[PDB]
Amino acid sequence: RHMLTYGAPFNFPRWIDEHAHLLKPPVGNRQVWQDSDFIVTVVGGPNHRTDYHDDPLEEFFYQLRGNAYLNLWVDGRRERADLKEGDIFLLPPHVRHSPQRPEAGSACLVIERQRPAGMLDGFEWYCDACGHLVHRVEVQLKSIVTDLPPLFESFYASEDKRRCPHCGQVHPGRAA
Amino acid sequence: RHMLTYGAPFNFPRWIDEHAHLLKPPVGNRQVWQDSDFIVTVVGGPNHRTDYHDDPLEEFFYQLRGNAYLNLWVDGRRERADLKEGDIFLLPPHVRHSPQRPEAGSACLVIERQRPAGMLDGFEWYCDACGHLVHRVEVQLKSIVTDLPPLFESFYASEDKRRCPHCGQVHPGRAA
Ligand SMILES: Nc1c(O)cccc1C(=O)O
Ligand SMILES: Nc1c(O)cccc1C(=O)O
Ligand SMILES: [Fe+2]
Ligand SMILES: [Fe+2]
Ligand SMILES: [Fe+3]
Ligand SMILES: [Fe+3]
Ligand SMILES: [O]
Ligand SMILES: [O]
Repeated sequence: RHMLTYGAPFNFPRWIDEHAHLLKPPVGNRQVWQDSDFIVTVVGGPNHRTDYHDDPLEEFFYQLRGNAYLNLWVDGRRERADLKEGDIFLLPPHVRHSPQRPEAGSACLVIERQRPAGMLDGFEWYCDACGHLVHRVEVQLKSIVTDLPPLFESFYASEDKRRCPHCGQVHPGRAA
Repeated sequence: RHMLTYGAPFNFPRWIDEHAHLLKPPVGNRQVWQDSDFIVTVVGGPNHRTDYHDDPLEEFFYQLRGNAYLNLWVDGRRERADLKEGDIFLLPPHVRHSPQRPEAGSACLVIERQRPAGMLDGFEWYCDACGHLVHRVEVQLKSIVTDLPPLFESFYASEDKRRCPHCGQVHPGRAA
């Protein structure tokens, strides 16, 4: 039996309202419950990003407020999947995805799983000129909010990491 | 890389509207995507039930439409956790819970995980007179919609299974 480790139910719209100032730059996402198997986050905007995420497990999306879209690699081709207000979406493992969240006040429920030891997440960048993989970092992810920054920053700070090994074009880095 | 196995995003309110006739007796719940790790269901009403679920993994709740409540066993005592319209809630593993969904047209998003082989779900009934455990079935759950019925029915059909081993009171069975 036992204890309601994660607290009682609570009103989600009110919660999103009250954390609105973190669903903006420079924070943008916010985890609901700590130390749980289900990683439950609300992601706001605006945030554009240049990395593609390779998640070894599924990701559930429910775009509660406003609109966003996912840049994908599907079947070897760049595709866009729109997250219009009201949309839900389940992403299979390892589909590369780059969330674009251009609207302020937007809010997306994203649910993922804690990765077991040895199951790594990948973060990738691709050449705008030729489309080859430019750089990949693999990470044992412990914090969907926190392990990402230093990894993006070390890509941004390194012309070496950003240099396409197929055509030599140096990826632009922080912004597309 | 690869394929959007689960299809493209789609409008969730419209989906719930169109499956409304299954979010009623005798169906009541409806799984969104098949053969996925995340088991994503919408549960409507009315449905009252007498069993407590012992889930070996977490359960996420988002009560989108209308109100419901969870009869719980918390710290050895009967407790009620209300799922008011708008509430989200994360249930820890093995907290015994009996969802009560009295409103027609209600709709709750419930997300769970596929149980790995050997990780069993329990379904339990407790004596209204003395509170002792009356009957427990453990099951390797493959279908959150479908493995439950025959299990509830075999409890309902058996005075033996329904007989409290502490005080001899025969549990009422189908309805409280
Ligand atoms: N999909 C995301 C992820 O895995 C981590 C952080 C944010 C997102 C997102 O949808 O923006
Ligand atoms: N929590 C539930 C479960 O695990 C299975 C089916 C339905 C529910 C519910 O919330 O009603
Ligand atoms: Fe290139
Ligand atoms: Fe009893
Ligand atoms: Fe991701
Ligand atoms: Fe349950
Ligand atoms: O992501
Ligand atoms: O449940």
